[PDB]
Amino acid sequence: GLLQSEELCQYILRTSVYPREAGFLKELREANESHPDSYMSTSPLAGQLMSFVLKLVNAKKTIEVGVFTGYSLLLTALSIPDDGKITAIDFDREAYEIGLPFIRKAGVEHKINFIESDAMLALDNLLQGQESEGSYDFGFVDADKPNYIKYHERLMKLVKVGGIVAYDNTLWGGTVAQPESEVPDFMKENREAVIELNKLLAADPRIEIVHLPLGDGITFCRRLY
Amino acid sequence: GLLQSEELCQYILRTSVYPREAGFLKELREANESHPDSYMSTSPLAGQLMSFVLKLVNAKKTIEVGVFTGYSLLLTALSIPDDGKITAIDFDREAYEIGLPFIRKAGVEHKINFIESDAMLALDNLLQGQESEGSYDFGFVDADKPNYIKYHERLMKLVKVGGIVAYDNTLWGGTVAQPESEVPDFMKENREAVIELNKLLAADPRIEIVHLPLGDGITFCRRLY
Ligand SMILES: Nc1ncnc2c1ncn2[C@@H]1O[C@H](CSCC[C@H](N)C(=O)O)[C@@H](O)[C@H]1O
Ligand SMILES: Nc1ncnc2c1ncn2[C@@H]1O[C@H](CSCC[C@H](N)C(=O)O)[C@@H](O)[C@H]1O
Ligand SMILES: [Ca+2]
Ligand SMILES: [Ca+2]
Ligand SMILES: [Ca+2]
Repeated sequence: GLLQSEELCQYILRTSVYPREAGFLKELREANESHPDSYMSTSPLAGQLMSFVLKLVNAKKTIEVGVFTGYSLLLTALSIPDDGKITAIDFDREAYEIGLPFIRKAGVEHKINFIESDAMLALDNLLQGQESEGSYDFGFVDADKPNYIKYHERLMKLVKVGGIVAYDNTLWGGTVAQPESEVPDFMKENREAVIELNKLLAADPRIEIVHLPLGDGITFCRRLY
Repeated sequence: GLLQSEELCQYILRTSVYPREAGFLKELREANESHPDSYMSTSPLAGQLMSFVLKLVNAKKTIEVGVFTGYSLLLTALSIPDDGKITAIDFDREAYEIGLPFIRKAGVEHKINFIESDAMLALDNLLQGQESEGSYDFGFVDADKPNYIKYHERLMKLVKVGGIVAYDNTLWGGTVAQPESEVPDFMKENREAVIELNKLLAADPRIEIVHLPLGDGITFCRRLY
């Protein structure tokens, strides 16, 4: 992982994360384990900060791009009020169906609008008309990393001024800091994409940011205008 | 408690932290280098999250326990509105005086009430105030680690419902996750103090928490009732 030791990571999770993690999330996280790409599920530690932030801002309307088996989606639904509404976009319905049973048992399916679609199409479609633009309290971008910069353009219209946009995987295995020659071939494409995204966000005068080493790296942005 | 490599840490600092850090904070950081215990100055990355949270909640009235040469104090002062008011407590005025010229250059001394006192004494005097309870938006506890549990008792009374209390050094050099036999003698007292503090915060029904590996570990709490 990103910390000095796996033991340190496990200490944080056991001490402060797992005891406060909803039972349904645990259940989903366990179901997820049987998936061949289980590693894609959102870090429970990153999730804990997402929850904290959602509650701090009393987020009610949110959007998630990249749902997979549903851990961040369920965490978000559990964090927001009973009347909260989430727009959840992914082109993989099969993966969503792995976490859906836990979303149902948790009593929060009513909060979720799952949109099975290419993400760019879905986001641009939402930006037609007036009911979506500037309406979201919080956005989570966790889909295909080479498209993050393009998603940022849309999220910065979808999320209201003063709202939050978070990007996952912004340290990409630590590889973004390493000399390129040390990096396995399979990691290079997203390494490049994430480096470019990080530079963009750090420079963007339209946001305040915090780039955190939680899970695989997560960056929270507040929209200034 | 830190990251897998110095390279990764320096990447985050240079890419996302230092370019957005206030000039006067850098100045203070440089002055701090001359103090024999300079290592006690707050991590700029933890600071960047502190600023983010402070702005997110529109904190105006804050309290800091453990000032040293002033990095977190100045960061807080720059984060809150012009009419913001900070109660800043430390028994070492000499260290405060190292940061004070930068606080003055920044034009924020007027926000700060520096109390040169034992921390528990200052907090208990504050609490004799008939209207002190629930008056603070944000507290930062960064003094002597064996007293963190007692400080929490006080901070839970001083900070408003929905307010935030943060504790620094909640991973104590990573030692909290190591068997005691692998830890230097001089680190053992605070290792145990922080282990117990973390257990207390994790189990406290009055708060929601997030325990983060930024700097030496920082835990943010939100008071629920
Ligand atoms: N162009 C695209 N449009 C929509 N979804 C996409 C996409 N490219 C990749 N994805 C989706 O992005 C997801 C990345 S993994 C998302 C992880 C999820 N947040 C969790 O907590 O489990 C995958 O489910 C994948 O199907
Ligand atoms: N019992 C006590 N009462 C008041 N201050 C105390 C104390 N024990 C330790 N301290 C103070 O706690 C501080 C810890 S270091 C504080 C670091 C500071 N937040 C920064 O960013 O620079 C020291 O300055 C020390 O003098
Ligand atoms: Ca992810
Ligand atoms: Ca002096
Ligand atoms: Ca400290």
